[PDB]
Amino acid sequence: GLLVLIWSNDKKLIEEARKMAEKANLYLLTLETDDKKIEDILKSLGPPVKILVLLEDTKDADKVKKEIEKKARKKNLPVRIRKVTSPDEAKRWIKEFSEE
Repeated sequence: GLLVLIWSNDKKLIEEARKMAEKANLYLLTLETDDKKIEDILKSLGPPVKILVLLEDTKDADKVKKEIEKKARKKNLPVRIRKVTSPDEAKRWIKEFSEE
């Protein structure tokens, strides 16, 4: 049970992560609507799902980091956040979590 979340408004980061996660039969979401989209999909995974989050260091990123981790504790879901800007690094972190 591995879920991927990413909030970086880059054209290539988002697109690259989609393909790589899809390759390992994962699901990734951009952070805009959390409660409705994320819970629906994560509930479809089945077992206790571990969430791998990519948060690029942007101005707003601190509020999203806040909301993610607050909801992480609230919804008792294992979440690991990495601040990365790189399509290659993204592909790595995703795939290293895909092998669980």
